[PDB]
Amino acid sequence: MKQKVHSVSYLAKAEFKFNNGVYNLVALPSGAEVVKVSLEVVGNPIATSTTSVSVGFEDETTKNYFLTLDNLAVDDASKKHTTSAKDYTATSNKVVVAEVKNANDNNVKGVLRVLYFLPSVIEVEY
Amino acid sequence: MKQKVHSVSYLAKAEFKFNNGVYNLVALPSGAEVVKVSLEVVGNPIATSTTSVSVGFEDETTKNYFLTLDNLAVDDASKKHTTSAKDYTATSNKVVVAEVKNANDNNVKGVLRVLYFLPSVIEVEY
Amino acid sequence: KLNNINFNNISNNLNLGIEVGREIQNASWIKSPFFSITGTGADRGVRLFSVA
Amino acid sequence: SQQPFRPRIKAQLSGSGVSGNTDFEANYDNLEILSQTIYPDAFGNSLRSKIKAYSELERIDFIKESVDSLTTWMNEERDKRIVASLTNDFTNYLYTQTMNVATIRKAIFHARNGLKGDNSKAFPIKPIRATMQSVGNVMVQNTSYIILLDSYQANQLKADSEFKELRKLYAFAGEDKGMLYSGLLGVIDNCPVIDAGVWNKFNVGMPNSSISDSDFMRYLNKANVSSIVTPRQFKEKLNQEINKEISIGCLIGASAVLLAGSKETRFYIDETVDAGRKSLVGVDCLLGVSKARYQSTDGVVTPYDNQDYAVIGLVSDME
Amino acid sequence: SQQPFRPRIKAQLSGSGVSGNTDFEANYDNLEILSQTIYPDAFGNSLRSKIKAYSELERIDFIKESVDSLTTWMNEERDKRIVASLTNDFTNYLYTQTMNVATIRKAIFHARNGLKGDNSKAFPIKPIRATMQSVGNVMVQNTSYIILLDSYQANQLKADSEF
Amino acid sequence: KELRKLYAFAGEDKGMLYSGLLGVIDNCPVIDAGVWNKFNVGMPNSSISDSDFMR
Repeated sequence: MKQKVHSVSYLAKAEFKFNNGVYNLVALPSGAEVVKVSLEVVGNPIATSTTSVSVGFEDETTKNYFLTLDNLAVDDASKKHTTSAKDYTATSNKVVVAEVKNANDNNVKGVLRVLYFLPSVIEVEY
Repeated sequence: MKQKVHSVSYLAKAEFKFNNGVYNLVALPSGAEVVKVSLEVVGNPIATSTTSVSVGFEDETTKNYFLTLDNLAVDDASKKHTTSAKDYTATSNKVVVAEVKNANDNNVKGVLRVLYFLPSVIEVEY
Repeated sequence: KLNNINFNNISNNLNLGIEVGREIQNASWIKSPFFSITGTGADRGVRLFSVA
Repeated sequence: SQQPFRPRIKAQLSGSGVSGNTDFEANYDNLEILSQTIYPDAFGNSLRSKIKAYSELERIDFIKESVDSLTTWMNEERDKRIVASLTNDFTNYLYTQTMNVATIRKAIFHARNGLKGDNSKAFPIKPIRATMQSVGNVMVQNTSYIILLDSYQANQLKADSEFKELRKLYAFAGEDKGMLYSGLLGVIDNCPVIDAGVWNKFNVGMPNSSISDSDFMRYLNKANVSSIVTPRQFKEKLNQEINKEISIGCLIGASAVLLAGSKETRFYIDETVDAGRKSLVGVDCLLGVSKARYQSTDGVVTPYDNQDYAVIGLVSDME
Repeated sequence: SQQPFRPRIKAQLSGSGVSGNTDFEANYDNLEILSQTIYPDAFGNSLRSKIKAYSELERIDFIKESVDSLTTWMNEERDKRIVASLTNDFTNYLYTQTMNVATIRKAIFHARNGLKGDNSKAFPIKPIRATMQSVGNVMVQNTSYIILLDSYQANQLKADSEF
Repeated sequence: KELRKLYAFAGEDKGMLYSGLLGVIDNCPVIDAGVWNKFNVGMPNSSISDSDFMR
């Protein structure tokens, strides 16, 4: 049983304080295997605070490839943490960003954790 | 506070062309801890499609231990990616396969990613 | 079909050149208990007659 | 330059020949040549130590102990490969419910003449030794094979009435002085009979149908073999003729197993793990193991075609 | 300085290892050390005498006789410690209706091959002696254990036809 | 068997059971000649076809 697998993995954490704009959070090399993207809301979002964040890439027009969080105060529990359902293979050097708009809150913050494997492979025989 | 942990981790990635039959995708050693099994369908499955995919083991009759995936043309968002809800310790050498049937689609592909840890353990002190 | 499991044992490795055994060994070893019976003297069980 | 090795044997002629005046071309004979190819295999094991302070605390000399342990593991892997290749898909074998000297004799002369369990005509098996001795005034040749029994089979042979008869005879004669005393089996018909042990997770022995398919199969090269009949599958095959596990031994003649390459092992000592605190000790080996089983080079059917060259199986109920 | 003692054995390696190009770290083996701790125990006995007048009356040298009988007692009690610890909680044993050489041979075979009475697996018990001996030209390793039977089992063995 | 026992008491036909041979019976050596097969010579048996023998 031969195969070729990636043996090197990096976790990249970045935080952003939920103002308005985009934030260059994570740097992916060409060939990186994004196996997990997660966003955690640290803070107490105000009731009726209609701020909206979306995690994706900077080179795409709509920066919501990975995640989209709206209505941060309705089901706060399910809204504290959200994991992206997509896995990604970076064909070029990518920059994972977050675009957050309608920001009408204070002390609310986001932590993005991106676990990705490196382009290198090794041959494993079992 | 001593413990024994797994320090070595691999990601296996394999493509299959969504024809009919089964594909020998991922080679698991014995004692390997499978922490993530994810399937991404790259392509545009046409409407009125019966293509059904199932990721599991070859040694079992029904090949749907990890993932099942039907109706590829219903809400292209929750069928594009699907991660397994199951972890697994490999009692022996295993072959993660995918079985596809009722394939009535063209240029549809599947990328399977299996993140698993090796059976090695080291002692850690915290 | 890009990174699948190839079950190709080392016989399918195009870096190896086969080496053939230096000698063909013979699959024949048996001797029979008849070379010792045979002889020319009249006492032999299988007597050879010299006939020019 | 441990490349895949190809040894070749020359079959012997079995043709009718040509009679009084008929021409040679009316019946040519075939010079059938057969070959096997032995591909190498790479396998090894490692031991990672603890921090230096912890090894001198627990008073474990990790290099010494790891080298010893890995040497032992390596020797056992080598012998387990030899025995697994030696014991899959017997082409020639005898099954008896309990090992006895009658079956050992049956096997020895099946090998001396060339026969199969169905009283067929295979090919004479070359012995480990073959000498010219003199019965009275007639020069015969007597052969010496090697019989490797399982320990259940050696225990069955010890409780065999004719084996006790033969030990009594040897005692009155006085040759195998010290076998019945030392619990050994001794020589039966010029052939040393050896208890070769029981196959367990720690060391090598003759297998039995109690071993798992994967556990047995991980010791076959799979490039050096054509088919694979594990002891459990062999038991299922013998079952088609009740629920008794079988036990396997072997009559072997000269060159029943072929080792190509270098059976020497290599040690990799890395005293540079964790900046020099911890340590890694690995042991590796590249070796081709194959049961001697030659294939027809061109195309011809032959007694030697897909047949174990010097191995008769000896199957008994392990009890 | 007879403190509680702790001896240790090095277990034998098992585990698949790596094959082909797989690197060692994909299957590390475990160098497993097992230990035991033996704690000492104090035990003893005593004999008291009658009045000096009665000892000389019955011409009993009390110190001498008491010492030799207490010595015999101490011997028997140390041996009974040994036997009780040896016979407590058999993890691996064979039962038979009558002691015969078949069962003794089965026990030697089981000890040398690491088998249990149900043919389950164990480790090969190390012998009192092990030797390399030539049979024909094959070097075999023969092992000598020690079988300790009681009087009744020794009788049952002497009444054995194979014996 | 009992004749080999007698020979061992007398110590005459030494080796003809440790070597698998048959030795001498009444001054005449007994000999395993082999089995007749398509490869070499042995004593024949009824299994041989008439034609193969008559050749």
